[PDB]
Amino acid sequence: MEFLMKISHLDHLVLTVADIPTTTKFYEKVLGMKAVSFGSGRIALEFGHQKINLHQLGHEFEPKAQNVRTGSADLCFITDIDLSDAMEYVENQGVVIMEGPVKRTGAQGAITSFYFRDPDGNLIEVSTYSN
Amino acid sequence: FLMKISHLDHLVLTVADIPTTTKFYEKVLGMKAVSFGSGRIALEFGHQKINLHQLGHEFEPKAQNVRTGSADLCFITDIDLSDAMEYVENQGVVIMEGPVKRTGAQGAITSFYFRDPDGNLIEVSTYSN
Repeated sequence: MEFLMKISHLDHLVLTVADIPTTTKFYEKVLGMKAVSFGSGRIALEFGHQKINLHQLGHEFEPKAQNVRTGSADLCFITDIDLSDAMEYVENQGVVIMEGPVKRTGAQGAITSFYFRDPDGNLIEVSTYSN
Repeated sequence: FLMKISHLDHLVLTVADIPTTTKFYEKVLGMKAVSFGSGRIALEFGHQKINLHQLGHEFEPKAQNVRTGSADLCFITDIDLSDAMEYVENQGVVIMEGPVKRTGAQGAITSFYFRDPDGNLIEVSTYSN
C-alpha cells in the first residue's frame, strides 16, 4: 500500500495579540465570530467549523511560531452575506475599509474582496464567491 | 444584520525564498504549487490555499508587521497519523513532538509538530481516534 501525503484542510491557526479582550471584541463585533474559552484560560474565535487560537503577547504557549509577531497575519475569510452588505456592516462598526470591492483569486476560483486591519494590524480580507 | 464568516479561504506567508518554500510544502505535505494573478505563487490543499510572498518583494497591501517564521498553523490529514509522521521523517524533517493529544476546532485531535524552512510552526493532526 504505497500512498501519497495529503492535507485535507486547515483546522486552525494562532494569532499572537497585544490584548485578547480588544481582539475578541473586534472579531465578534466586526466579523460575527464566536469568542470561546477552554482548558486553562485558553481563548479562541470560532467560525464555521474552524477557529483561531489567541495568545496574548508575553503569555504565549509552547510550541509556537519561531518569530512571534503581532500584526504579522494576512487572512482571507469567505462570507455568505452579500458583499456590499458586508462592507456596509463593517464600515458601520467604524472600521476603515482600505480597498474593495476588488476582484481577486480565491482557492477555488475568482472572488471579490474588501480589506481592513484588525486591532494589531493584521490584514483581513473578506470575500465572496458570488459573481 | 448578523455578520458571519463561513470559513478561511487562504492566508499569506511571507518567506525568505519562494522556491525553497514551494519545494518543502510539495515534498513534505503533498501540496500543489500553482501560479496565479500577476506572477504569484500559491500552495493548494483541499479547497484552500496558502499564498506566498517573498520577503523584500514589493506587494500591497500586506500584514502591518510582515515577518518570516511568524505563523503557527494546524492542518488536518485524512492519512493515518503514524504513516504521515513516518513520511515526514523520511523527508529528513525533525519532529519536535508527537503523537500527542491536542485540541482542534471540533474536538480532540492527535498531533505532531515540525518547523518549515522559515521557522513557521506546522502542526499536522487528525480527528481519528
